Amino acid sequence: EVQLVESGGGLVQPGGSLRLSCTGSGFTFDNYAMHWLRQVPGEGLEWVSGISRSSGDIDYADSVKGRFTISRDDAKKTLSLQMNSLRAEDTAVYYCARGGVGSFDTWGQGTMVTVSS
Amino acid sequence: KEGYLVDKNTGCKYECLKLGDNDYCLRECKQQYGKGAGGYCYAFACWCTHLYEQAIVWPLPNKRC
Amino acid sequence: SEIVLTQSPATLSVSPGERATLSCRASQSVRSYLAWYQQKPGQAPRLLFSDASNRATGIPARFTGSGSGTDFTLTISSLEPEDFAIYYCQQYRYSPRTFGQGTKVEIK
Repeated sequence: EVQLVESGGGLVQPGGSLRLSCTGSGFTFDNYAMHWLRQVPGEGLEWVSGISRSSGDIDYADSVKGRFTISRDDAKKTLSLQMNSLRAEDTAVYYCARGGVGSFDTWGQGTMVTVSS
Repeated sequence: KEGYLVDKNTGCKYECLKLGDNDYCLRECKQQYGKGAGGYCYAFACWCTHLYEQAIVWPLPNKRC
Repeated sequence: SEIVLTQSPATLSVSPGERATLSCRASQSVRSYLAWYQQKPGQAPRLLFSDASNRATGIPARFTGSGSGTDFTLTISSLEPEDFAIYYCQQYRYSPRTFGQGTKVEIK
């Protein structure tokens, strides 16, 4: 079955950095756009960043532009998100998700990211 | 002719990130249908334009995504 | 200015076997570019429908999505216990892509 597994989450202080990784199994990873979304515990969903097949098209939510960098390694079937200059409001569960051409059709279980002093 | 770009093997549309003018869709559409094709990002899918009338676009008759 | 999705009611108290009707209203037309997600307690979101009415794989027949333009609904014909969850709509006609605040479907 199509599965996504996030890693790299944890606790950092404001200004800190984390690198999230997502590994996909059970589908042809390089045939899909891949995304990061996040959810503050008890709250709603927010799209964070996404990358097309071939890394040909890349975008970020306005609130993370200039701070986050997304990349993929198709050979490894991995997606990465380098998150620099982290802020308190970046605290959330981060999900990797497979793109469903507008929607997000498969979600990982998520990894908690806490930014606190 | 116009239509969604389609993966001839999987039957899937090609997803894009930046709505509207989109060089990814442009180049993918040209790569598939030829140098005369246009293309842009619509509802986060690549929509090709200026295709020859016989061009096969989404969806594929044989293969569902 | 981004698309606002208003989901009502915020909470829907219903009994098993009963029928649930969830509403998603968009601040302006999103044509048919609307998805629905279910999020059960202690789990990640799960896609139910895309393009307003297109069933994702493994979604039971008792679930149906409908609507276009600005008014969408998710209908569950006969609630099973596992159907008690939060449900989100999400538009993708425009950027940024936006979600509704969710409707919690809970026991009566």
